[PDB]
Amino acid sequence: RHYEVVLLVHPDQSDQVVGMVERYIKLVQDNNGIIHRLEDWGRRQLAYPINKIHKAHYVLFNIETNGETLAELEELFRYNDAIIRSLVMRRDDAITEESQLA
Amino acid sequence: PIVKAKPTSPGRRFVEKVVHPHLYKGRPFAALLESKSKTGGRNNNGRITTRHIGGGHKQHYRIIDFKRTKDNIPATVERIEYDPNRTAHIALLKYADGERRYIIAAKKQAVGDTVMSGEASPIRPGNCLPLKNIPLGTVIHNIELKIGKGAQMARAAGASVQLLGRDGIYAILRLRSGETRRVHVNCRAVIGEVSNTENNLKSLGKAGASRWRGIRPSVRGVAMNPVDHPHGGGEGRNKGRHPTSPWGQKSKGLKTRHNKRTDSMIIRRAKK
Amino acid sequence: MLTNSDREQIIAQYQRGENDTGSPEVQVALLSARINDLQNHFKAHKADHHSRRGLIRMVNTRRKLLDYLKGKDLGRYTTLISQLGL
Amino acid sequence: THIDYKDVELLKQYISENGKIVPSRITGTSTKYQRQLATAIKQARYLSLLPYTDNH
RNA sequence: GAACUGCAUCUGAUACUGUUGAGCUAGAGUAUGUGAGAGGAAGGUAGAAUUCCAGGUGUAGCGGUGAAAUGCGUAGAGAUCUGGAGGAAUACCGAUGGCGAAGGCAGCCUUCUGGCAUAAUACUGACACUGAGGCUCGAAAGCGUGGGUAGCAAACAGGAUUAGAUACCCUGGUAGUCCACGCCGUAAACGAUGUCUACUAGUCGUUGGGUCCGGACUUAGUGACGCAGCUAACGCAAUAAGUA
RNA sequence: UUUAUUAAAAACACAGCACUCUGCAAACACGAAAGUGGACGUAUAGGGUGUGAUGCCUGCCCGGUGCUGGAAGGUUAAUU
Repeated sequence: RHYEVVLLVHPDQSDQVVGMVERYIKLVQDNNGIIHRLEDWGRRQLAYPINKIHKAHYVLFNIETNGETLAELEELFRYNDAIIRSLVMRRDDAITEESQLA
Repeated sequence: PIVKAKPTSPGRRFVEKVVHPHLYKGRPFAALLESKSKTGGRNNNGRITTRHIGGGHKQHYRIIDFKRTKDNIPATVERIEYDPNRTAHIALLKYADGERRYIIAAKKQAVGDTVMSGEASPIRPGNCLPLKNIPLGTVIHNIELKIGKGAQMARAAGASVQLLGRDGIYAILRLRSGETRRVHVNCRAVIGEVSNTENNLKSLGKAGASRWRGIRPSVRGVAMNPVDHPHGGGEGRNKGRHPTSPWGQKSKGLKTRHNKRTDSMIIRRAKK
Repeated sequence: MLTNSDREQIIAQYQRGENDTGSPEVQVALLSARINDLQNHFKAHKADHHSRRGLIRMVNTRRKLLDYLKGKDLGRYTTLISQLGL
Repeated sequence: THIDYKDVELLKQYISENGKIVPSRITGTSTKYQRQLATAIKQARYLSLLPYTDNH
């Protein structure tokens, strides 16, 4: 099952935004999952403030995994507390083309 | 769950018993047991200081680990036992070194799963963590009040606490009393609500069942003579006076808390 | 659900002829597999009446095909229900 | 051809000045693509790529 | 005499019905690919807004009405700014639009899951329709138990209006509305139109497909008209209330 | 269950219901205090009060007296 997950991380943790990305990569790939796309939209300006901040780091990684690793990933996103938003969508196929936001 | 008895006797017509097939049918772990004689509600003067206590079944004390200081050594849940000393179920923990303890069992805690104590523990039911390491909004139980003393709050069956937030070295907890209060962030808590959530759905059925639990009958003040109780007296039924205890303290609405040294720990209470 | 692979496994097991996939045997076997698999869904979702409507229709269709097959050839019907535990 | 929620620059000309979705009787879009556009706009609003209203 | 439409038993016929053997694919289904959808169930989450709590600014009104008054406010309201709590609903999109057997179903995401629509090929070979009883589901209100409780609001309290006003209007306000699990089994539960077939001028929209050359044809819906026909009339008219 | 020894009951208790208190060194109770009971319990717990299985239910009144909250103003102790 292919999933497209967009993470929305605090600007105060943009330095560790890379480390958490590789941690999630390792978790996905250690469960025989595939990581098809990994972009980094950088410090985007929010259209409305989230938790009092106006700028935040966007990272979209189109991964391919199973339900159990998806649950593990979702719990990690819930408990990270550096991620202020997460959008996990399901895709019928795998997307590798460069997105319009990068 | 709750099982009604058939009305095959008038003393059975309203018995609704709490039934748990999944809890141990055998005897408790003998090394964690202490003798405990009944008190009759009498203090060291031999005086009744707490009324309606007496009789009931002999029961041992199960030594409960309320402190959970075997940190970083995993334990497996050997069994879930009935405890006559509380309304919650207890879990026999078997540590990696082989030491066995009893803890309060969480609702989502089954035989076989692994529990952890310390600060680097997963947020799973039965794990004991300092309140600074528990994410906000997690449902917790067995709250420590003084650092290192052991759990005192949210221990009864079904007991849960909302971990609302933080201000400095304090965690803000909403208790099931409708009370929001501060607790030091170094105090510990256990993840999840407490087992035996349907404890309060039970119906004893008959007077003898209350006697089995060591409770003596209760005689209303209005049924006495005035020499026994402020409500005593009267030709026929009559109250006459504002409701009050036998010692003359009013019992409808009058507040009785008097503790200034802890008054700063309490954010607020709820109104309903 | 049932995957394409296990659906084809059931089809192959109950083929009366080559790649028929339409006889009462294969139809009843596929319906039986789908019902036994949907039991898992309806044990966790008891109030799913809109899905239960379709499952009941599956049961009705299997009953119609079993009665038709019994009236057609009784040996085939008694063999099929013995294989499927019905 | 196709429409996604990461086409924010495309979604801008289908959102109003105050963040409201513009109706089909104005834009002229088909029912199917209008449904997809509404879904993508709602997703972008969640991801804070577009504003819900113009006064948050 | 005729009749006694009747019954019985033999004989003959096989068009139809009944019972049977074999075969067929056009009704009904299966496998395979795509597609649309507020279909259902369980979780999570977002943003606007209300209410409340606590502060800053500030001062004499606010609120409400046809006018008023009750109410709130000098113990500092209302307004404005900043924080916090909580519940409920999901603006725009939005559409005689869609999905569902009806009842119904709208933020977004995931998980489980039903039906439908569509192309071609292969397959089964009448497996069909309807259906007394029976069962299932079934708005809202209501009921039981346990939660929750912002807004709204039966009851209720007050203020008006009035001859009166157990109302309409105003200020409040509890059940209920929300959740879980069970009842209840009723609605102008309506298209006041049972289900399923086939056939019968046409014209213009629209939703989901398909095939051709921006159009044309065809499909399953969903609408507006309009012949024949039908109707007491109104009207219905391929989504019949026509012909069976 | 009860008036041992003139009253056994419709009285008391009772399972159940409700209100209210109590965040733990709990409230509450014994005690001069230490020390205790509550309880090696922890708000699904513990105390007080009323009512008394269950079924259907439980209307109106906050003027009085209590209780809860509030503090603008009036009055007000020792002290100075």
